[PDB]
Amino acid sequence: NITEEFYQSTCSAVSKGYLSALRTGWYTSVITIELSNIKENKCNGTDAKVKLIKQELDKYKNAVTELQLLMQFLGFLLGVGSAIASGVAVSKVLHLEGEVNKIKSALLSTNKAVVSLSNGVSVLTSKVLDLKNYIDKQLLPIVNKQSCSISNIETVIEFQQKNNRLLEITREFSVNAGVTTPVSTYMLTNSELLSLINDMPITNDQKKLMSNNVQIVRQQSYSIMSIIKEEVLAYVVQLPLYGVIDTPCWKLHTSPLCTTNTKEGSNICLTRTDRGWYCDNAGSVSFFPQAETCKVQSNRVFCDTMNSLTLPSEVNLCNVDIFNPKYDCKIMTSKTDVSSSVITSLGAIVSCYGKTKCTASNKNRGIIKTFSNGCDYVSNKGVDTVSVGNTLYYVNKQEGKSLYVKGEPIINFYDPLVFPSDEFDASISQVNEKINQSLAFIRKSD
Amino acid sequence: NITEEFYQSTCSAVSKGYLSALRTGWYTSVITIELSNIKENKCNGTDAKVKLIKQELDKYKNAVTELQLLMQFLGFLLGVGSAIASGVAVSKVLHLEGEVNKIKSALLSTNKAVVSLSNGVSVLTSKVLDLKNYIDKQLLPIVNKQSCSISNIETVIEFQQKNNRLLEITREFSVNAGVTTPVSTYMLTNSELLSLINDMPITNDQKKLMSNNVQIVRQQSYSIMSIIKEEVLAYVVQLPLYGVIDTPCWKLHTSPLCTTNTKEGSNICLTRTDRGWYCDNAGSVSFFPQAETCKVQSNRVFCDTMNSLTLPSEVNLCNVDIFNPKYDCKIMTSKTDVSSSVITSLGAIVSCYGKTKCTASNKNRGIIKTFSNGCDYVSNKGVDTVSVGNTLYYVNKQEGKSLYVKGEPIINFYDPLVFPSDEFDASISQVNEKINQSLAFIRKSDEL
Amino acid sequence: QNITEEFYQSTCSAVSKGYLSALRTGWYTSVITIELSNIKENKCNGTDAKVKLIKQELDKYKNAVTELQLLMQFLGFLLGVGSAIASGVAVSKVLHLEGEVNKIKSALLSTNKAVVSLSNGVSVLTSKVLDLKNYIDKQLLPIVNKQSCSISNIETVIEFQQKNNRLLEITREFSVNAGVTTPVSTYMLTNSELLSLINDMPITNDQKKLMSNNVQIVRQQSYSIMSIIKEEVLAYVVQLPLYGVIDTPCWKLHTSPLCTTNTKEGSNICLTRTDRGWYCDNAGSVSFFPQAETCKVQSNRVFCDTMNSLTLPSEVNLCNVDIFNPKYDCKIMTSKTDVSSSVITSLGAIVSCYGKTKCTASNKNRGIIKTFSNGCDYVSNKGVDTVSVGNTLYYVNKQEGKSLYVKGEPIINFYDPLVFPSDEFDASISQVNEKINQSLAFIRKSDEL
Ligand SMILES: [Zn+2]
Ligand SMILES: [Zn+2]
Ligand SMILES: [Zn+2]
Repeated sequence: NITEEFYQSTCSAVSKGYLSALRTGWYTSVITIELSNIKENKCNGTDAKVKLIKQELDKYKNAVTELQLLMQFLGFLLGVGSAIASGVAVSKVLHLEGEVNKIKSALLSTNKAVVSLSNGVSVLTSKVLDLKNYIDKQLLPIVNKQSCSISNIETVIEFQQKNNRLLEITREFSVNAGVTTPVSTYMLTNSELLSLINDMPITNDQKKLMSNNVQIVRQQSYSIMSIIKEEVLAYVVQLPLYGVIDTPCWKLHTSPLCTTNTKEGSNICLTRTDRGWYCDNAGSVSFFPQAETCKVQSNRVFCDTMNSLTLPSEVNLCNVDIFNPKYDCKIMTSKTDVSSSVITSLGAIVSCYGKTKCTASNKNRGIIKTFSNGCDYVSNKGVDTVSVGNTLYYVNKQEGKSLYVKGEPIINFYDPLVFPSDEFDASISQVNEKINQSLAFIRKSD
Repeated sequence: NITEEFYQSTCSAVSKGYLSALRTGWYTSVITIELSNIKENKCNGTDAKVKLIKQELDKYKNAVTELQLLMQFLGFLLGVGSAIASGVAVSKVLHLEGEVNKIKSALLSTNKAVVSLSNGVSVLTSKVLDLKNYIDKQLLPIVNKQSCSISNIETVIEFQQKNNRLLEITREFSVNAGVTTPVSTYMLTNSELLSLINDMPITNDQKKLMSNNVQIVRQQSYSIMSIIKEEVLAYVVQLPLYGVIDTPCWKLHTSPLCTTNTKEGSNICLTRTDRGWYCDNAGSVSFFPQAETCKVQSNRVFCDTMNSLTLPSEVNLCNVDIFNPKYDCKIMTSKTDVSSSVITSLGAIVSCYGKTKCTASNKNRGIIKTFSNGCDYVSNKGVDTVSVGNTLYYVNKQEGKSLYVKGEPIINFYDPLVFPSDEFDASISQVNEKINQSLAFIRKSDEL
Repeated sequence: QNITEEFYQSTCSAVSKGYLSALRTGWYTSVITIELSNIKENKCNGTDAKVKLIKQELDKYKNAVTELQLLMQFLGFLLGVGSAIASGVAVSKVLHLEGEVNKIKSALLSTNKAVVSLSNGVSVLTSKVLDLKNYIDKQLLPIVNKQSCSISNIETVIEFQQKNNRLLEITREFSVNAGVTTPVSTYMLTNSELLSLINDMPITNDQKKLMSNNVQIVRQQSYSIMSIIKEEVLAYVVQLPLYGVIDTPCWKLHTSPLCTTNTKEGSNICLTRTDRGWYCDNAGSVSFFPQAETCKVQSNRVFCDTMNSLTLPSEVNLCNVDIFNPKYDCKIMTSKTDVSSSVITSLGAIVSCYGKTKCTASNKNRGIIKTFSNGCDYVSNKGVDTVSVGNTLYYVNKQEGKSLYVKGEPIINFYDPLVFPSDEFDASISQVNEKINQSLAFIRKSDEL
């Protein structure tokens, strides 16, 4: 499964076992709730049974009215999308004349139908709740039969269950301005969402993937309010569809790499800034700089190409030889020699500088390693916690073998006299350019 | 309505049709809920009916006890406010010297009153729910009368219905350390919120705006737990008051602009960094750099002046002539020749460099444009998606005319040999000055 | 009543000193178990409303069980990367092993609290907070099979949905969060359950009293991790904060940009301290929190997380009293961006007013009572209620406490605008002096030659 390599030379680590599930595009469905506009109830009197049904009908009638009022490091390199552009684009089409009537007619006999909208796009539609028929054909008839003092108390409770979902939906949208993420259990129950996946135009491998991770799918989905014309409430559900699946993926962890002299100043530091998730797709490598935004379950990675850059395969060369000519690896430089630790998939990188106390501890044995100054690594095999200064990090206990690639720290090849100490997004070649400009200009004057 | 102007020379676009709704200050109201403190019911029984009221009384009593325990790019330029300082200042006034009795007696005859507090501040107070009369004078008498075994299952259900709102209010406060935003429908029902707007000392133009956008109003509001002394639960509701309405607003979109030469390295880049929302305000320009925090409904923009800078009107010149001397436009420079796209209101900016495949497609026609190297623009008229590398962007489909301003790319005026390639918040004049300073060391020393 | 604040005109910053520490230093993990019966498919034919509710509820419960089974299967950049739930998950991984539940299940059959040693050697406390099995299997279903699914008394169905309700919310929270919840809700751990868990935690009475009086903050620093529902047990891990540093001095540093105040629109020079945030001394060094948002304040106590800190030498305070001191090189950033702004402190407001901006401080009764000139100034929250900087209206904190004005000449006046390096995001006073010295030498040495 998962493995890990720590490169001592550039103070970074690569975890390799993972598999992709990249969100590549969107699927939009139209969800409808058929609900009825009720005429004024003539049930006077405060008989205890009566007050409950009148109160419940009133909660429903207000909820409809409430709904009517409501309808009226390198992250900076990424670029700016519009998360709900697709679903909103579908939502606006539903406003056109007799589009609801088409949807309404399509779901008249079943609860699922494919409708060709006026713009030509065919979308799945679902009737997930039928309060129109329940109220008009079961509840109100029982009220007239029993003259509003219901003999059988269970029918009012049967209504209260049906009505709660419409009340929770109207409560959520009252607070979200009609666009929510993740999509709630009231908007789409778990069984409904699983059912939409079976009917989506994707391979069984994709259907099986989504069905086994509905909670991830749910979190990557949007719920867009659309209309309440006629007797219908309609909102668009925007689902992620994963167009790239099961390609190899790897995560890069990076930490500052500094010289190890104890004197307070005069230390110089260097950090790889390309930390994040890498997944090769379609002959290229997709890079996700904010690895927090990617969600991992088992050994499969769900990222979103909205948060990616599309890079040449040669990026991989930065891990093995940072100075290679084929790709200019991104680095940052400073004189701030602060101690910290980065917990990786299968261990921990410890950048220990200055006078910091740095230790690795076992749950049973106590402290079992004290670090020297510099960037080092420890496997999660014998180690349970790592303590850097006053910070105690627990280590990941995911199983897998890690291997330490010894090497001379890269920072030793720079002398502090010509080293450019404020560069936030420089490269291997860019630092050399500033060194040669600085090494010639100072030398030439003498 | 809305329009959009794309400037090819500086690789940016401006969306212009919008109208402002700026949060300018706060309005604080006190919401009170009347509660009865219940003593431990000495009600034993293994009847399913009795167990139901006992569970409900216990659920209510714990909520009271739960509430009792509760008593004890250019974003960095912005500056730091204290969001709920106004509401907290009101809440603190409620803890001292029995101020609740004043509210409690003021709300004795109606459910709405204006109270002048110890500090002199007059605040609206509202009694939104009277659970005391139900519990102490209808329910518990029935319990002691029928020896805790309620005959009618409806009496227990009415209780759990009456009891429900207090339980959710206490839930929200339990999970948010007594400060919630947005303000929920349990905190303030939709009908209650519309009524408070009518009672606020603001214009009908302000009242009409808030009333038609409660879902935004709720999102810009805070609900602050204050006290539960003397059979009263009180919390402060902090509502936004919109002091600037209907002034022109425009959003600036920017993307990196790089040279298009074939050499893989040695390419140069330049990006405008003042992206964000600008709303003309009181003779100046209020700038909101983090456009996520602003909310747009139809063609109306709700922003928060807490997240703004107040700038001279001359800011606008960065859109028309970036090199003018009167205002120093902010930029960043690099050699990081990466491809990306920025989706605008009415189209998409495509920054396509290197060997990346960049295309814009229509839902019916397929691919309809292949982009060349450089920063270009596309209207959302015929285009539905834009694809940059392995990233597929859907374009915004709002109607409006977008307009293309031809121009020579600004970055071509620099030679790559003296270009300062790592400037994170530089300006037009600051970059010119570092080249000018670097041009001096060469000319005077070399010809020497 | 020990909260105070000092404003340093010299470097346009302010320090709030009265506070007390409560740092999360590590984690305590317990396993919470709920006893469940797996309900097999009911054979209820009939459309009587009573049957309709019973069947509706039984299917509602079965969905939750099925749903839960699906679940088993400035200076922030310097901080470093933790794994927040690595500890809780490590416990959760062990519970997946064959028959680890039986160890748990037998330990809690006679009481509701027991310590179980797992396969990996870890002894962890386990708690049974709810027994839904006995109601369903020995009270509800027997009545169903006896009365041929036609329930006589509607009270038993309302009894059921109430018994069933908590498990339904627990499964909802997990279903929407991919099995990891924070803060830990009252459905995950009721208020009395948590207070009881605190008593059994391996901590001092100072720690128990601290956590017991701030459960709502404890909840905000806790995680709840779904693990298993095998063989009539639902188990999830609750990850609780244990506060290893308590009642040590803490102070908040507020900083603002400091610029020259000349009338010329351009050509101004600026300078800002970047070490704003919360500071707490603990083990003879100073734990620094640059992201003051992650720290929560209740009255005079600061709840922070050592995961979001840097550990710095005690010499950091030297930056507050004499920024040019030799023992620590204070971090600052430099710019030419002459923008007006305001930073509200604990006991007042810093007003950095530059250019032509209208800057004002007002009282609720008197109206406008002070207009600021160009430069860095300060105002106490005593007489002042609001502060207006340009078109932004700031309300000031009204916490009681004395603030004091440390008069001094702004540091920015000691630099000449001609040699000032104006693009530095994390340089130091000495690093900038060195850039002045390298540039002052090239100009001085060239004139001699
Ligand atoms: Zn940890
Ligand atoms: Zn030029
Ligand atoms: Zn129990």
